[PDB]
Amino acid sequence: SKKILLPEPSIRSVMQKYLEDRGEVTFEKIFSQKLGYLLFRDFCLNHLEEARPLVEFYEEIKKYEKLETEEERVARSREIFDSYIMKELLACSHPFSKSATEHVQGHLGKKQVPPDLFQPYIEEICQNLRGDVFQKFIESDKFTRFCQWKNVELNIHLTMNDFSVHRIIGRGGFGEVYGCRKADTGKMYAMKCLDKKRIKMKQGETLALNERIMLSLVSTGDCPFIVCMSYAFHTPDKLSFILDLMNGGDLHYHLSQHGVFSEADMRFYAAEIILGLEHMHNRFVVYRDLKPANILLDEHGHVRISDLGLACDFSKKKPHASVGTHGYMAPEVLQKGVAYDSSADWFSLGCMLFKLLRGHSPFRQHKTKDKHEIDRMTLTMAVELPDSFSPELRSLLEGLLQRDVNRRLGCLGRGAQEVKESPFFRSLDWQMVFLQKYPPPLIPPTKGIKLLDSDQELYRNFPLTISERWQQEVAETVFDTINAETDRLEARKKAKNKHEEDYALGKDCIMHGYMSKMGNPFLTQWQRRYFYLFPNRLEWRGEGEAPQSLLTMEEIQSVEETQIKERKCLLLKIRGGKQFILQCDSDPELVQWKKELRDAYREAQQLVQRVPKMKNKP
Amino acid sequence: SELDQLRQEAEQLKNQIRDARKACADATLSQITNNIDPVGRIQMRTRRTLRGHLAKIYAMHWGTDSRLLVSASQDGKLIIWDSYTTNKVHAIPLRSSWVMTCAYAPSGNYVACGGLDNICSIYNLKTREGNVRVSRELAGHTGYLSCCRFLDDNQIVTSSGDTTCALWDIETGQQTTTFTGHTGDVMSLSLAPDTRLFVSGACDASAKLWDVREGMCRQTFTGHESDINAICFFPNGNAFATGSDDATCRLFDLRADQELMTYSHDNIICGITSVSFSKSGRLLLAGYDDFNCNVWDALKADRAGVLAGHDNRVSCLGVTDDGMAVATGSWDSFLKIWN
Amino acid sequence: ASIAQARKLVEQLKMEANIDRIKVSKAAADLMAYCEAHAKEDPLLTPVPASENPFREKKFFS
Ligand SMILES: CC1=C(C(=O)Nc2ccc3[nH]ncc3c2)[C@H](c2ccc(F)c(C(=O)NCc3nccc4ccccc34)c2)NC(=O)N1
Ligand SMILES: [Mg+2]
Repeated sequence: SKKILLPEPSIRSVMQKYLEDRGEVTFEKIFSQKLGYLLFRDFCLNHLEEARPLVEFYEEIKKYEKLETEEERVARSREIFDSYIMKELLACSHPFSKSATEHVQGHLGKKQVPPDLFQPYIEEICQNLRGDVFQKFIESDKFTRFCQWKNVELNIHLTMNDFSVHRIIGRGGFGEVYGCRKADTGKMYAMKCLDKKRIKMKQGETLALNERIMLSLVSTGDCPFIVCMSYAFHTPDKLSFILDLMNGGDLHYHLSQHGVFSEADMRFYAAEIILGLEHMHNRFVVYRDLKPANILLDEHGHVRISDLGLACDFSKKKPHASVGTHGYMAPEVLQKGVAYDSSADWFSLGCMLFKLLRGHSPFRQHKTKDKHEIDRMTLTMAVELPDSFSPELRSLLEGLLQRDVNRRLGCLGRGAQEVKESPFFRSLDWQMVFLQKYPPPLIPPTKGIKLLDSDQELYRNFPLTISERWQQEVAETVFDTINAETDRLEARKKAKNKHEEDYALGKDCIMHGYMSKMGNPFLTQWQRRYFYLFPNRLEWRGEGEAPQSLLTMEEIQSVEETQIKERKCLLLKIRGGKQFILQCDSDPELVQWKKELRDAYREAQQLVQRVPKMKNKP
Repeated sequence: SELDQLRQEAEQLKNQIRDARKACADATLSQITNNIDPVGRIQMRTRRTLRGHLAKIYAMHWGTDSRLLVSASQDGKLIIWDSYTTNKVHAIPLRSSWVMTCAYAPSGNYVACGGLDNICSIYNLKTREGNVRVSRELAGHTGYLSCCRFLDDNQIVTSSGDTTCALWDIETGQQTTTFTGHTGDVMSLSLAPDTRLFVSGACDASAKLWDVREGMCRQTFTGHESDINAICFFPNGNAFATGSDDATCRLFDLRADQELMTYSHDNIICGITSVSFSKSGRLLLAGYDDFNCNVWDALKADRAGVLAGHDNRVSCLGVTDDGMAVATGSWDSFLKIWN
Repeated sequence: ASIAQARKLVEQLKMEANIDRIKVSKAAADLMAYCEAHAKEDPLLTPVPASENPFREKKFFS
């Protein structure tokens, strides 16, 4: 049941047209997808000796950009050069512009090895791989496999039933978060479940639809320091997000258990958080809610930023509204009709960090539980800081807690880069921060409301999948396995037909593939036949037989999408009042057959009309 | 001016050519045959059915051996049937779906077909391993192929919606001669029996007589009110019948250069789709668009018989070189044979 | 439209006008002639019984 099954290669006829229809079959579009790259790569190395060396090079180049030092580089760059550039010059089979080749040669003998040494080479490898080598790859059956995985992706519909749910590990006013495994591929995730009822009663439909859009904005790029989304979906009572799993609990809790943090410990958290902000801020997103309860730990102690409901997009219109958590919101935030951009988080970063050192927010003094007290203390009062702090730590907090935007560290035209080069962080090497290499300081262990179809329209375009995420999730688990198991199940059947002849070859067949027509509905009879669409007729067959039925384009009156058992079908209306219904094995199949049958009959009918012998004479 | 004299001359030449003919109208064929005995009723029954085509049948043609024939269908196939036994000697899947016509080379060795692909394709019937290769794809026409007939295994004459017909050297695929002249899509064509002449009927509501070897039009007969869907020589080579969309058939004599006889009734309004004489030329079989073939007495022009059977248009028919049987294709996806 | 077209057409019509026609009665007579001369060898006209007719009740073929 619960593992992935790939469709049969027959699916190639259909998907390839589905993609060609969308300009999705470029070299450029396929290379940039994890699964594509993988399949493409297999192809070149193992199946096509002409291009093996071209990719090997591409990769050997790739690894060289991760290499940490200049002594690791100059060492590697000679080897790479010696092995992939030089040797080929001597046999005159090095097809790359000499401007590229001497751009490298010049720097090697002059010992200057930045990570972008070989950047004109990448480019030119891609020019060499595009089109012609790419062509033999489409014709190759690695591209068959690509269409197979692609069909799965484009047919993802999730329900609560695709994951096994575990312990509740999060609570808020509007729902809760559970940990969970996705059966499909075995991956552990968080599942956030907002309840629509609790939403309507509390009027928060925006501040939830927002949280999703925002997670879309951010979840590409693989950030180690934000809690990201791989999927969203819903059921009638619940919205649901599949999120990165963080089972260390938040800082707001861990603060109380540990008590205040040292500067050194605090530095760590602040570091990660910065990078987390950076990512957001490049994608033109202000978080706004920044505080200890919105920062979670993983099992190892590393942290991430979570819950982007208040985060908004300044990419088009800046915000003016006073929306954040009292005690962390900046001055410019507080005053209505006063706009603000990324600037705002840096102030909050400030306040949060005071809080990890000190027990309380900087402005929450006198244990005050009243708001208008801090409102005013933050805007009016400049900020006073324990002389227990070191001075470079002051240098930082002073900069961050500037009430003036023009004087605030983080806001002065270089965004986060400034903050990172505060002297408070002088001891750190941020490549290592980002590879999470620094050891972390702490290592853990009623209603009477109704729901109108006016509200399901509210949550219409909510289901979503981040493709880059799905392909990764897959890539790092089952992809290699499943390709093997399939490779076997297909190699049985091809070896076994030895029925070999292929009916679509040598002809003018548009498209072919499986679908199940409907016999007697009352018997839930669905014959599953192989169909062939020709320009004037739609033939289909069972087994051990060439097509022995068909339906002509000229007798088709209309094609419509219709649900039967809420399981969406194609309904064709025939000339003599008759009806013909087909269910195809996936969303994109349906879409394509609906297009192609529509185009097919429309044209054929109009073409026939113009031929006396074939036309009708009423 | 230059054209207006040439238009003037064409008009006063048609008037002249009209009178040349009126000068030979001393008698009607009807008068001339008023004395001979009727043929009576002709009852013909369905000796065979040929099922196998999955869709409309558009054309058929007997092999000269009066046994084999080729059919061509909306189902994108040629079948060659053993008429005696209903046995598909060959199914032949085509490369375009849009076939409209087919022919059986008199030798038995090739068949030809074509349609909206605008090409006549020669299929070879027994090669090296007795497989069914395509031998040529006579491309040259710029409109749908409407009919085609082999002269022998080396030459073939086609007709087309490009308003022309043409002669081909199969060997080199060369369009040897072309017969411009018609002013409307050309529809059926028929080879004289000596094979140095042939006639063609078209949508300009004319038939034309052509000299194969000279590549010119000898004569032009007119007087149908609408498209001419089909055409066939009287066996002696001196006259031909045409069937039209206007619900009539018409016999034309070559030598008197004119119409001799009209075959029609008030009851019949549907158009004609195919024609063929019996062996002696006494019977004119025509296929209609109401699902009947009507049989006509050629010499008298009374309706002598009907071949009722098919449930949709009769697209095509032919009589066998020996005279034994009539074949008939339809839109109902069958051929049927009748004595 | 074109001068050379009008010309070719006229040449055709001349060609078509100068042929030797014959009295309708002659050609008609000649047809009726043919039709008798061969009514003997035409199976659809003179019904030739089942033994010689490859279709009727038969099954014995190459
Ligand atoms: C980070 C965090 C919570 C939380 O734990 N979230 C969370 C997210 C991803 C995770 N991955 N692994 C663990 C994990 C945990 C928790 C929490 C857990 C579940 C919830 F449903 C809500 C919640 O409903 N918050 C309020 C809220 N959420 C969404 C839309 C809203 C709209 C209007 C008003 C309030 C809204 C809050 N309370 C909180 O203060 N912050
Ligand atoms: Mg504001």
